[PDB]
Formats: sequence, C-alpha cells, structure tokens
Amino acid sequence: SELLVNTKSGKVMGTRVPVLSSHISAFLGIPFAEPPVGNMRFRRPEPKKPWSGVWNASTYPNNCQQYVDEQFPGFSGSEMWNPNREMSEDCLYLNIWVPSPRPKSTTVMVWIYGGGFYSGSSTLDVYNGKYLAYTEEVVLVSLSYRVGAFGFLALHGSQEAPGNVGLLDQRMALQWVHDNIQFFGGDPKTVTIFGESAGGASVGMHILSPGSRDLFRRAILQSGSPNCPWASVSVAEGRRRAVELGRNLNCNLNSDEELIHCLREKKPQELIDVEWNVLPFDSIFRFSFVPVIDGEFFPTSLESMLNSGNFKKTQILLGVNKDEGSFFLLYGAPGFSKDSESKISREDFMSGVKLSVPHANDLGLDAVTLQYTDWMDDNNGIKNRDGLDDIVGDHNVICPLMHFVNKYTKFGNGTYLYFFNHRASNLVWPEWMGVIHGYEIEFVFGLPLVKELNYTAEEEALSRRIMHYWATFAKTGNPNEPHSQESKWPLFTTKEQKFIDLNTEPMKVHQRLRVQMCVFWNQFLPKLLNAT
Amino acid sequence: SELLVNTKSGKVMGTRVPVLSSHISAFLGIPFAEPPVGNMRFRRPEPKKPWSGVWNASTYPNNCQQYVDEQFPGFSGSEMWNPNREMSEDCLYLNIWVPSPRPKSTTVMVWIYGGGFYSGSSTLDVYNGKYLAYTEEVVLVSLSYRVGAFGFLALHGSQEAPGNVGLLDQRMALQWVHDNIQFFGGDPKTVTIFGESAGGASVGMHILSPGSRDLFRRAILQSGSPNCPWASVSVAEGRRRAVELGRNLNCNLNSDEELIHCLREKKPQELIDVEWNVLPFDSIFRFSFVPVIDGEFFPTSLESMLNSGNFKKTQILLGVNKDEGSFFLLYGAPGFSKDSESKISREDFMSGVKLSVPHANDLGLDAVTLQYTDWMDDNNGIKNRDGLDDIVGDHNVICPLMHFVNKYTKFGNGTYLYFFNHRASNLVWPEWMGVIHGYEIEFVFGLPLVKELNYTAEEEALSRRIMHYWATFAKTGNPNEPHSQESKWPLFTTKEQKFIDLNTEPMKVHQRLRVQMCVFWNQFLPKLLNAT
Ligand SMILES: O=C(Nc1cc(COCc2cn(CCNC3=c4ccccc4=NC4CCCCC34)nn2)ccn1)Nc1cccc2c1[C@H]1CCCCN1C2=O
Ligand SMILES: O=C(Nc1cc(COCc2cn(CCNC3=c4ccccc4=NC4CCCCC34)nn2)ccn1)Nc1cccc2c1[C@H]1CCCCN1C2=O
Ligand SMILES: *[C@@H]1O[C@H](CO)[C@@H](O)[C@H](O)[C@H]1NC(C)=O
Ligand SMILES: *[C@@H]1O[C@H](CO)[C@@H](O)[C@H](O)[C@H]1NC(C)=O
Ligand SMILES: *[C@@H]1O[C@H](CO)[C@@H](O)[C@H](O)[C@H]1NC(C)=O
Ligand SMILES: *[C@@H]1O[C@H](CO)[C@@H](O)[C@H](O)[C@H]1NC(C)=O
Ligand SMILES: [Cl-]
Ligand SMILES: [Cl-]
Ligand SMILES: [Cl-]
Ligand SMILES: [Cl-]
Ligand SMILES: [Cl-]
Repeated sequence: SELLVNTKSGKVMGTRVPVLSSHISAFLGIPFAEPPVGNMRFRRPEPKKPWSGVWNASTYPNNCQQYVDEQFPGFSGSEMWNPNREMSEDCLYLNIWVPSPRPKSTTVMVWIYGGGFYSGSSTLDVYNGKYLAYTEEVVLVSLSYRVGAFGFLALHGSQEAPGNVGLLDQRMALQWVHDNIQFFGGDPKTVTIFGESAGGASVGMHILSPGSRDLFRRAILQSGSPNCPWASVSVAEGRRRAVELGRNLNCNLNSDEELIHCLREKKPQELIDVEWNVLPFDSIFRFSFVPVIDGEFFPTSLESMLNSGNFKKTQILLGVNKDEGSFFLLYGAPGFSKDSESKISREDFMSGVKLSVPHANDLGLDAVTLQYTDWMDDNNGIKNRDGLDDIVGDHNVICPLMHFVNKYTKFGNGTYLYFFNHRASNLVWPEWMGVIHGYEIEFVFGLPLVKELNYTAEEEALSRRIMHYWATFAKTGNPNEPHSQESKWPLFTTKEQKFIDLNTEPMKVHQRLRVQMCVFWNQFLPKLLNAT
Repeated sequence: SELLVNTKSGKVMGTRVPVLSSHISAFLGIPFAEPPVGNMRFRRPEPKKPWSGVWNASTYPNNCQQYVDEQFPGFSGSEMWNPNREMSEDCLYLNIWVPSPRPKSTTVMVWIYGGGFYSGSSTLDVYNGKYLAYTEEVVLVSLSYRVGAFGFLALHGSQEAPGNVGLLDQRMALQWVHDNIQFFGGDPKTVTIFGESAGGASVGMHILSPGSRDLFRRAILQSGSPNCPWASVSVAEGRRRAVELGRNLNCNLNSDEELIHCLREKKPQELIDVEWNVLPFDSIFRFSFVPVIDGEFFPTSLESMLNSGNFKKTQILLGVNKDEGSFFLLYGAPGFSKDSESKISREDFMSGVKLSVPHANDLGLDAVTLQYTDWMDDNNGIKNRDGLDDIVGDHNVICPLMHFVNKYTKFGNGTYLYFFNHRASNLVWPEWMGVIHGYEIEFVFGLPLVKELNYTAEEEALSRRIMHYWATFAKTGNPNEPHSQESKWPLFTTKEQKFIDLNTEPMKVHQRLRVQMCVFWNQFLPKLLNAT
C-alpha cells in the first residue's frame, strides 16, 4: 500500500529495503522517457507513453551504454564506478527512496551522476540513496541520462542529432519529478538538484538554460561546474568530432542524413570502440562527446550568460576536493607508474604539462611550467609530481568552479563554498593520490554509517555533518540550523569570499580559495592564449 | 722625489697625503686626453699631447658636465653623489694612489665610476682610493669619462658624433695605465678594472669589446652588467634620441653635420636641461645617452657575443646588493612620498610597474604584476612597496647580472659571485630602503676604517674582509688566500651556481641567486614580448 503509487504515467509498485536496523521504501527503475532506440538514437527524448497495469519497480534498471574502465580489472577502487547492471540503450529510468511512513510533502533531492559525460550509472553502490533518505527524511531521486555519442553527438542544424540530448534526458527526469513527486510524498516546489563532476557541470548547465530553470528550487555542485574546459565544445568542434566518428566507421560523410543513418546502424559497442579517436589532441581530462553551446539549450556563450546574469537566481552550495587531478595522471601519464610513489622526472613533468593543457601554444606551456616549477629544486620528483597534480586539478576543476562561484554570487541569492580535504581511513588508492576526485561522494551518501564498511567514528560523524548540511540546505537554502550552538558555515560573498573546510577537525573559515593560481588560470593564461 | 715621476706623457708632481696613522703618495688630476672641448665635443678622445715641465698633480681635477641631483638639497645621502669639484668639459683626468715607499711592481686596480652614464665623478669622498691602496698595498687608479650627451650622443655613420666616446675615454685611460703605471710601481700585466652600476656595465663592456681586452688582466663588476636593459641602445634609437635632442634645442635637423654643429654651439647646461626629454617612455631606471650597439666597439649584439664566447676569457668577481631598486622608486614613483614608510596602494603599485617595465605591452605588464602580487593580500601597502622594490632591482640589476654570470662562466676561467646584504649602522636613508644601490662602495673603499665616520667595529672588519677579497682577487684571480684557515669563497660553476653573502655574520654559501624571478625576467618575459 505504502509501496503502491499512482502516477501521471501509470501505477508503480516499489519494495521495502533495510537500512540501518530500520526500513524505507524504494521505487527502482521507473521509466521517464521512451527507450531512445532504433531511429530514436541521438534524438531528443520523448515522454514515456503511459502504461496500463503495475510497473514492477523493485529492481535497478539497466545502465546506459558506455566505455567500461578496465585499467585495473577487479580493483574495487576503479570497479566501484563501472556499470553494475547490464548496459543497454534502453536506460532512461529513475530511482526514488522514500522515508517510511511516507511524508506528506518533504524536501526532494535529485542526484545527477558524473563520469565525464561518457560514463556513469545511477545504480552504483556509492549512490545508494537509502542512507540519506532515511537519516535526513528526504525523498531522494537518482536520474539517468545518455552518455557518450548516444547522449552528445552534435550535428547542429540537424533535428535528428542536434546535440545535448543527454542534458534533455536529465531535464525530462526533472519534469517527471515536477509532475509526480508529490505522489511519493515529495514537495515539487522544494527540489534540489545535486551532482558530482560531470553531474556538477550538469547542475550548473540547468541553472543557465532557460528551459530547465523552473524544474528545481536550488542546486548543489560537487567538483564540477558548467564552464569547465572539458564540459562543452563549440558547434563546429562537435560537428568535426561527429564527422570524424563516421570516418572511423567508414560511413558516408556526404550529408548529416547519411552520416546519422550510418551511425544508427552500428551496434553500441561499435561506437564506443572508436569514441576516443575523435579528440583533437592527446590529452587527459578531455572527453569526446559533451554538451554543445548550441544557441538553444544555451542561448549564448557561457561567459556572456554569467557576465549578464542570464541564469536562475537562487541559493547554491558547491565545492571541491583537495586532489582532483591525481587519478587522471595515474591513468593517463605514463611517468606516474615508473615509481611506487609516482615521483616523476623533469622530462615527464614537461610531457604531462603538454597532455594536461592540450589547447595551449608553446608560450602558454612555458607559462604553466614556470608557474608550477620550483626552480631552486626542479629535479625533485615529489615536487614535480605535486606540481602536475595541482595543474590538472586547478585547470579542470578548482579554478573553473571559482570562476563560476564569483560570477554567480554577483546575482544569486546565497552561496556556500566548501573545500573537502579528508582522506578516508579505508581508502584503497595509494596515499600520494590524496583526496581523490569523487571520494567526498561516499560521505554525502552516508556510507560511513555502515559499521561493516570500516570507517572510523570520526568519519561517521563527518558523514552525518555533511548529510545534514546538504539536506538542511536543500530544505531551507542555508546549510546551517540557526538557533543551534554549532559553528556556522558563512555565506560566500563577493567581498570576503569565505569558505569552510570539510574534514574531521573543528570548522575553519578561510577566504579566496586558491586565488593565486586561479588568477593565473582564469585571467592571465586566457589573455596570453588570446594574444598569440 | 717619491712624488716626482717621469711618464711617457711628461713629468708629474704628486703630493703626500695622510691615511689613517700613516701617509701615502697621491697623483691627482693627471690628464690622459686632449680636452674634448669646442670642435672636439662628441668626438672620440685624442691622446694628451706630451707636456714640457712638471705637471702639478696635487689637487683633484674638474668633474665632467652632468645633471646635478637637487631632489634633497643639502641631504648628505644624495649630495655625496654630486660633483664636489667644478664641472667642465675639460674633465678627462685620472688619479693614482701609490703606497709609500713606492712598490716595485704591485697589483693595479682601476676604478670606473657609475651614475647611469649621465653622471658620476672620480673625486667623490666615497671613491677616495687611499685606504684601499694603503691597506692592501695596491696601486689604485680612478679614471673619468664623459657622461650624458657629451659622452654618448650617437649619430652612427658620422665621425663627428659616432657614439660610445665615453667608453673610448675609459679605454684611453686604460691605455695610459698600460703604458705608464710601471713608473708608479704598478704592474701593467696585473691590472683589474672594477666599477659599480654603469661602471660595472662599463667593465663588462671592455670584457666584450675587442679593442679593450688587452688593456687589463681581470674584472670586478658591482651591481651592474653590460647587458642591463638601461645600459645600451640600438643605433636607430641612439639616432632618434640625438635628433630629438636637436629638436628640443631648435637645431637644424637636415643632416648630421648641421645638427652636430648646432649642438656644439650650445652651452653644456643647455644640453643637460633637455637631456631627459628624449626618452621614449615615462620610466624609471632609464637614461637618455648610453652606449650604442654599433658594430665597432661591439661587433655584434651583446647576446650573440655572450652566446659565442666572443669576449675576454679570464676571472671575474661580481655581485649585487639586496635592495637595488629602492632609491629609484623614491625618486621617480610619487607613491613613495605619500606615506612615511612608503606603503603603496594597489593603484600606485600598478603605475610603478608601468614606469618600471616601460617597454612591455599590456600582456607583459600583467605577467609582471601576477609574478609579484600576493593575491591573498593585494591591498597590503608593505607587500606592494616591497614587490615593486623587487621588480626594479630584479629587472634592472640582479637578473641581467645573473644572465651575464651564467653566459660568461661557460667560457671563462673563474667566476666568484656575491650578494651584499649589510645595512650600514650609520645610514641616513630610511630603513625600508634596505641595502641601497651603491652602498657597498664605502666598504670596498675602506671608509669604515675611519673612526670619525661612526661605523661599528664589526663593519670595519667587514670592510677589511672585502678589501682583502677584492685585492687578493686582483692579485691572483682568486679572492681566497691559499693556505688560510678561513672559510673559502667557492667558485661559481654552471652546475652548482654557488655564491656567498657579504655581511657581518659568518660566511654562508647559497646556490642559484634569485633563480625563480630571474627565470621570469631572463627567459619567460623576453619570450612573451618577442612573441606578442
Ligand atoms: O584515449 C583515451 N582517453 C581516455 C580517457 C579516460 C579518462 O581517464 C580518466 C577517467 C576515468 N574515468 C572513469 C573512472 N571513474 C571514476 C574514478 C575512477 C578512479 C578514481 C576516481 C574516480 N572518480 C570518478 C568520479 C567520477 C566518476 C568517475 C570517476 N573517468 N575519467 C578514460 C578512457 N580513455 N583512452 C584510451 C583510448 C585508447 C586506449 C586507451 C585509452 C585509455 C583508457 C584508460 C587509460 C588507458 N587507456 C588505453 O589504453
Ligand atoms: O625622468 C625620468 N628619470 C629621471 C631620473 C632622475 C634621476 O633618478 C634616478 C637616479 C638618480 N641618480 C643620481 C643619484 N646618485 C646615486 C644615488 C643617490 C641616492 C641613493 C643611492 C645612489 N646610488 C648611486 C649609485 C650610483 C651612483 C649614483 C648613485 N642616479 N639615478 C632624474 C631626472 N629624471 N624618467 C622619466 C622620464 C619621463 C617621464 C617620467 C620619468 C619619471 C621620473 C620622474 C617622475 C615619474 N616619471 C615620469 O613621468
Ligand atoms: C517484481 O520483481 C521482483 C524481482 O524480479 C520479484 O521478486 C517480484 O515478485 C516481482 N513482482 C511481480 C512480478 O509482481
Ligand atoms: C535573498 O533574497 C531575498 C528576497 O529578495 C533578500 O531579502 C535576501 O537579502 C537575499 N539574500 C541573499 C543572501 O542574497
Ligand atoms: C700645485 O697646485 C696647488 C693648487 O693650486 C697649489 O696650492 C700648489 O702650491 C701647487 N704646487 C706647485 C705649483 O708646485
Ligand atoms: C683556468 O685555466 C687553466 C689553464 O687552462 C686551467 O687549468 C684551469 O682549470 C682553469 N680554471 C677555471 C676555473 O676555469
Ligand atoms: Cl543497433
Ligand atoms: Cl599529496
Ligand atoms: Cl561506525
Ligand atoms: Cl567537530
Ligand atoms: Cl660652449
């Protein structure tokens, strides 16, 4: 009865799941779009046709087709991010966790997974929504969206492969939540969208895009922002990559209709096998098929939108991890496995700089090199490793986010900024990698509350603190409970630019998160590359 | 009799002067050139015609015509650098201090004064050679040379005003020493030239110039080097400045002969009154009439000469002071007078950067600003002052010298590098100015040995140490006394790049003198300006 819900698309039947010696309701694999298959591959999503009968929503759905990571077969640290369900183009489903008994109209949080817009699943163990839903009494939704060429092949002008359809998949799940979440006890007027990495970029993209703004109340962005250098391409570059993808499969390249028709007849794994070939350079933290600045989903360039205040004005909470770049270098820079601690020579540093800033001319490479080299000690393998670590994280995550946060805060209605710098006591990655891209997620989702996962008592308390900040922000637009005695997370303002650390120590307030390097990345280096 | 010397130019009569608790011989105002007056203005020097009778060399000669500093009238700190004798175009004389009794063939040191190539005198109290000559038993010579337009007006292709004649004055005094110093007890095979600021650039220029190399044995350069950005100009820029000097004086500009003839009719002070007007930019640490890269004194560009080893190969000793920039900012950046300790707003920082790197485009100015700004704390008046202080000293003095050191050491026969960072206990300048441009000279010349000047006894010991380093280097090409128990001043090498501090504390060896900023000034910013 609790598990039986009549929606505007049909009746659904959920399942009762255990969580921390109690139970809650889960509705898994609810369809929100027509399967984007056959002649609908690369097309805008269509609403799911209402069904008769009872949709069985007790099991996780398929994951979208995607490149599977085989760098470290069997290693939990990488396997925890891979699809744990069968892959299929039939993947546009959402999941809902509902406190029990069902609330009347409580706060809703909607998760958007990351994965560079080429990978990701709503069904990962680390996205299990039951702990956050139970502990904070929120309705927790996780959506899905098409990735890779299936989500972001962009032949602008064509209505058959317009680009950005994976962003429209997300918007369609948000529309479904808007129309139906009230029947699961959720308040459609108090929906917070949150996501990490490409999920965080996505969240920012919905803040910008006029067509998405009314489908949510406020936003949380983790280690990602819409202006990230890897998160979008021009319509020309998207067109170039789509054609290059056809060339890699010996397709007729004479017309969009011919190219698209050829691509629609390849098996999914055939597109995935060639996906990495269309990139313009050898590079790390670059992805083949990503959103396009199309003049439709994004009316103008992201910078002009940010400059003019052309975005949803609300409250945002956002932040970064200390070592965003480490796993990208381990995976993509060969020098990082010549040494057990990944100390690297000066030659490998220079090579890595080229791989990490692939768009820079030779003068920009020197500028990057000079900014991150200790010329008193340039053969120090540790300083070389750490310098290139910072380059990757600053360029791709931290400084784009700081640019976004300063532009947004001029027009928005409240900004809260964090710096997550706790290394989990049970981490399986080597210590030099630090606080890795993605490893705040398990704290946000409450995993340290599970005794058998072997976190410390301090880490359970940190997880509880973070979940409550997140939910209280979702509920009120402010992560703090005023009237409490706890330390207060202060607003980020244009003038004082305050942020807090998130770790196991008592709260610290700082100002101007990595301002020195982000002036280099956000102001000086683009001016240098614009000059030459 | 000891005071009577027969030279190849005629007999000279010197004077016995007291030094400390003893006495020494001095031969003051010996002419080495025909007075460059009348039609000889701007012309290459001519050897002094031998005289009959006895030249009375018992008093200091006139100083050359020059801009007199009146910024702080009566203030000892600035007046100690102004002419203390009458100014005259009849100024090509030299001074010699000779130990008593006369040595048979002792080490010779020849002093070349600085002053931006637009000022300077051989007769300043701080250049009194008697202490060094007495204490170290060397024959000490100080020369003079024409400064300003008189010495460096350059209309290339003209034989009436060819440029570089002030350097040819220096060379002709060196030739006089070569021909005659044996008659004063000096060894002409063991002559060291040394000078500070423009005198140090000059010393460097005789190392480069083939017509000078055989007139000295080894070289000492203090706070100056031949490649400094203020120390030379192209022939085109020298010609532009000379023409602009005529324009300022309503001269006929139709030809070199007419321009020169007009210029030769003006009183010296009329040239000096308009000297600063020919500079191409508003600037500090830039001077109007300086050596020209002419293809004769300098056969090719300084950089190509340095790169190919086209220079005298011998031993050099050289170094810099801690705060080369400070008095240039006091004099020329009005922000340094708004506040007692010269705290500097951000606006005045940015203006000073423009004044200090006047040749840079906007991208280069931003590069400089970024490199010297603490963006966590950009309104700190102390940090802004110190940052602009370091900009001026690094750009104009320290990093040019480091570039010269590294090029020279690839081909030379022994390099010794120092960093002078003692602030005299009796300094009359405010504390923020630190170790000022020129204030190591008084230690080199042994003024702390004079009790009436209220130096500390530890500063006397430091002066004695430096005089002994300098003279021992002049005598042997190594500042260290062999078979000694003191710590050794190490050779500077391409690989280890060692230098010492000069101060009252025990000797410390360091490596890579200001390498971080000098990579910026010597490698990156030039590449940036060349490319953009
Ligand atoms: O040319 C290319 N480029 C290319 C670039 C990548 C991007 O590598 C970084 C990356 C990886 N992932 C998914 C992992 N998931 C996550 C984590 C995983 C570990 C730790 C933290 C994590 N945090 C996460 C947070 C967010 C979620 C996702 C997270 N995302 N980004 C991948 C593949 N190919 N590949 C190519 C082409 C031809 C041959 C080869 C290769 C490459 C294939 C791989 C190297 C060896 N290769 C070949 O032999
Ligand atoms: O007008 C100029 N420059 C300019 C520079 C001066 C002289 O200032 C530096 C100087 C002075 N001295 C003789 C002192 N003797 C010494 C010391 C004296 C004190 C402490 C240590 C000492 N150590 C010594 C070691 C060596 C020997 C000599 C030493 N030498 N250098 C005069 C006039 N004009 N640039 C320019 C051009 C166009 C527009 C603008 C500007 C600027 C400047 C005007 C405001 C903003 N500006 C513009 O709008
Ligand atoms: C729904 O699916 C689950 C898992 O396959 C199954 O246990 C349950 O009985 C199903 N309910 C139906 C088919 O009514
Ligand atoms: C948010 O908006 C309300 C309504 O205009 C305003 O009163 C409040 O000051 C704003 N707060 C912030 C932090 O911008
Ligand atoms: C040398 O010149 C000085 C200064 O005019 C003078 O006092 C001295 O008597 C002269 N000595 C001679 C002419 O022998
Ligand atoms: C100086 O030259 C001599 C002669 O070739 C050589 O033996 C000596 O090693 C050189 N010293 C330096 C420091 O270059
Ligand atoms: Cl198919
Ligand atoms: Cl680290
Ligand atoms: Cl626990
Ligand atoms: Cl705490
Ligand atoms: Cl005259």
